[PDB]
Amino acid sequence: KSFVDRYKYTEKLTGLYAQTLVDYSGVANTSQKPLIVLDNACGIGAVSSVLNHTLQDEAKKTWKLTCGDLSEGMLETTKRRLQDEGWVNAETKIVNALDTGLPDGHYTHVFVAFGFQSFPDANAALKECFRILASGGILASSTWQNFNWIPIMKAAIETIPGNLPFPTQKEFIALNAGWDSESYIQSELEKLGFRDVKVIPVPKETSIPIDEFFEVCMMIIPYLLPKFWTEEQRESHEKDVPMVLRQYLQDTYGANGQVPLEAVALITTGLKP
Ligand SMILES: C[S@@+](CC[C@H](N)C(=O)[O-])C[C@H]1O[C@@H](n2cnc3c(N)ncnc32)[C@H](O)[C@@H]1O
Ligand code: NA
Repeated sequence: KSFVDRYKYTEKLTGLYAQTLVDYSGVANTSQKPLIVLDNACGIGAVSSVLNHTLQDEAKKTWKLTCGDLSEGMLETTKRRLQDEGWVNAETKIVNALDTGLPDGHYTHVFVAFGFQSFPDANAALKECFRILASGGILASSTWQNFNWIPIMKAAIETIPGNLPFPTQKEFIALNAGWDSESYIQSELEKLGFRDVKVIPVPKETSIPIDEFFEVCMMIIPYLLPKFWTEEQRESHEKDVPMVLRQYLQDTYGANGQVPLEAVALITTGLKP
């Protein structure tokens, strides 16, 4: 369980990628046909809010926005936002991304902003996206790749004698093989028939307090070091890693007790032929 697998550190960040996801989808580009859009797992409607502010009035006269989610509590909040912000031709309703009950070939755009990693069956949800998309429809999703926490841990390991092996941020990711992977997403989309698939990484800056950053690292090294250090290296150093890291973190970030850190989301786009 990494930092991006913890709701504590990602809940506050998902809103930062809503505008990004809308821009990459291309939805704001003028098109001939009317827009029929599904904000799948819309939550508090982060994407829907952006859509309504980004789209000009002419495209909104003829479009239909559906905000789907399985939580009534979040739909209650989203319908009040729909009202306050003056969304046009927008609706809220219960929609199971696993089993949407929505028509075949009906939507020009399906948005899934940080949903696939929450679904108990992401493959079922992806096939539903494909089914309900019309010809020429666009699937646009955002998912978590990682926090760039390896270089900080690495800087601490570097201070121990023995020039000890340790993965780069990339190598640790390949230990991990799902929607946090560009190659995996491209393959899963292309299998179902999506074309022109693009998976782009997008970084945003966040920070984690020293105390919590340390605790998470300590939950991970029991798995990570045995894979990279030999028995002899572990016997000499492994027990010292905790105090080394805590010392590094205090020396480096003790002034304000916060670890600056980059969060990377993957923006995915694909076209139903
Ligand atoms: C991390 S939030 C993302 C919310 C919003 N899309 C955003 O950009 O922040 C995940 C959302 O997916 C919803 N969800 C989880 N399982 C679902 C399912 N099977 N069908 C529809 N929504 C689901 C949850 O209710 C939650 O609001
Ligand atoms: Na992470």
